[PDB]
Amino acid sequence: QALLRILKETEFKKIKVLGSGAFGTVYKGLWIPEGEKVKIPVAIKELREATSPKANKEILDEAYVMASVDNPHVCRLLGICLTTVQLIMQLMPFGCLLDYVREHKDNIGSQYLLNWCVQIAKGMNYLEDRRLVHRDLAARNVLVKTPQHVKITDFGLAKLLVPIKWMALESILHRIYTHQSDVWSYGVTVWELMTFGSKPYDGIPASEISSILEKGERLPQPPICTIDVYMIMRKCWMIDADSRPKFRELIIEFSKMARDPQRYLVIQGDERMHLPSPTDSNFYRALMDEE
Amino acid sequence: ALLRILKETEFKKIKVLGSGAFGTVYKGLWIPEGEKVKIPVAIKELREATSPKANKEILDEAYVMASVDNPHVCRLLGICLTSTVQLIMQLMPFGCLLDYVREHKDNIGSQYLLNWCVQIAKGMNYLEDRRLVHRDLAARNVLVKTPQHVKITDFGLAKLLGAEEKEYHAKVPIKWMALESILHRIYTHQSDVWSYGVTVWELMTFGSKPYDGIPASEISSILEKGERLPQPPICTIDVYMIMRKCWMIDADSRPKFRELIIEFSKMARDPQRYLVIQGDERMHLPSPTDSNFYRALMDEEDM
Ligand SMILES: CSc1nc(-c2ccnc(NC(C)=O)c2)c(-c2cccc(NC(=O)c3cccc4c3NC(=O)c3ccccc3N4)c2)[nH]1
Repeated sequence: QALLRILKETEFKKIKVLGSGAFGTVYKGLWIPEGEKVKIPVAIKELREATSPKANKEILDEAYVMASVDNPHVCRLLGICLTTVQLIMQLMPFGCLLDYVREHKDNIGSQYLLNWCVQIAKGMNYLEDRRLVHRDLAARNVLVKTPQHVKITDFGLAKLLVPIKWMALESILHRIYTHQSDVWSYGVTVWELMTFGSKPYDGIPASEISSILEKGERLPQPPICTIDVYMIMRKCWMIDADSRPKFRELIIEFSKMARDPQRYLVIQGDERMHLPSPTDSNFYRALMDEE
Repeated sequence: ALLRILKETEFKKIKVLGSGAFGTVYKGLWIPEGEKVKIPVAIKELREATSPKANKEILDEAYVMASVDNPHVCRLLGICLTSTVQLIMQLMPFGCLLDYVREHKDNIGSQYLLNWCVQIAKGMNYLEDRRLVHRDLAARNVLVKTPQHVKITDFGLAKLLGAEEKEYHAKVPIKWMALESILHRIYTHQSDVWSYGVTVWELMTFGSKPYDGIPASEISSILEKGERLPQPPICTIDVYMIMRKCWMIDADSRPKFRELIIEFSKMARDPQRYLVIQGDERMHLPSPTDSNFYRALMDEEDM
């Protein structure tokens, strides 16, 4: 309850737009704490359709759970303004991972890609441990805090609100959403990362996707992926939800691959491709990522 | 690895924030190599050094400034050794504590004031434990990360830059320095406790100027004659007594920072018994909701 700060329209303002969607619009904004002469940058999501006070009470009820996620790889809702639903969180200068890997296409070392896989599996394992089903995991829903530090956002938004190309078969046919359907989605998100942001099933129309999944077609092996990595993606997309890896197992498998990334990803340029470096990491961290 | 050497090409000064005797502070933007993002930072471009020092001696002293690891001391993050010496640190949008107590004059609750004394003493007690001496502690060299959280800054810069001889009579923080330091240029952890006493007096007077109307060149003499700063109106004698012990001529009789931490922590637990402030019961103490929001937004540091 003290993890979510209820804001009033007069103590913050939107300053510039960053991104949009069906959900709502994303703004860089400024928080002006009462009685102070400072303007603190925030990110703000304004939802598309406002609604009644009864719907606001439902949103606030869910916002109290979102405010309670404490994990380095999941975004925490910080504040809310009920006008008309504005969600406030920490501003990330880097935007979303999908855009990041498109902008940096073919310029990303194997070390980063697998660390992002690890971190996203950690974030999803956390949600599962908290009994939260995301229902829309995708590269567009992972935000970049620093190139070394990514965070899942917008878990539960699909519920309070249709990405068919990311959904488990059982979720298309029967609107069944579990943590194991989130594992199917995780697999599509790793595919996104490994193709530097390609659209999944980019020909196929969404209404025909369930058809080809039953025929046993799956997204193809991305050029840079060794068979080891494509094996893991293919398990994420088995028909029997319970045959799919657990998020805890994905952390372990991807963590082992990230101790030797050039073995599992074959990337032209990789040896001299930028990695972390303790000096830069301390720097990013001290400047803007002390968590 | 604790200190990033920067090239001039990867940052830019954007707006000046304020000027001191040691240099001017700018808000600037870092641009990491290979990225299209601008990361806000603070840049202090240093004034000319009197002691004329080699680029390497600087580096050896910047590495020590980069090693301070404490919630209540600012760490040097990076350095540019070009035509000037430019220090890069994390941007503190609130500015310094001196400006802040001036701006919120008579609008600050005793719980805040005493908590700031705790945190500053915790900051100095860490530097003592590392066997480091600040030399220029003052309200102007305490930064506000959040109203709940202050940090000592500019550590090391007094050693770094030195001072011409004429500056010792008119820079040299004469009115904050122990008598030994003014006379013999001794600097110890106990002369730091003198500056801390003055710093505390700055806070309790909401930023008044110490010994206002006395020329700095005569501070020497009045201290020997036994004049000290007067009791600020909001201080009970408990608080004033501690400040007076900090200014004893005998450096060994002044309190230790570790003792100051306990004493002020105790006063912090019953703050209306030790500071008398009109309307203190209507002063904002920060609710857990508010503190959590500051911390998650701007202050994710350890404690
Ligand atoms: C995908 S695009 C994007 N980018 C950003 C962003 C953020 C920071 N910096 C940047 N920087 C740059 C340069 O772009 C961008 C944001 C954003 C901005 C503000 C807030 C939020 N999220 C939340 O509040 C939130 C947090 C947790 C879970 C959910 C959340 N939301 C919901 O609606 C929701 C509603 C009901 C039930 C569940 C929900 N789920 C997301 N969105």
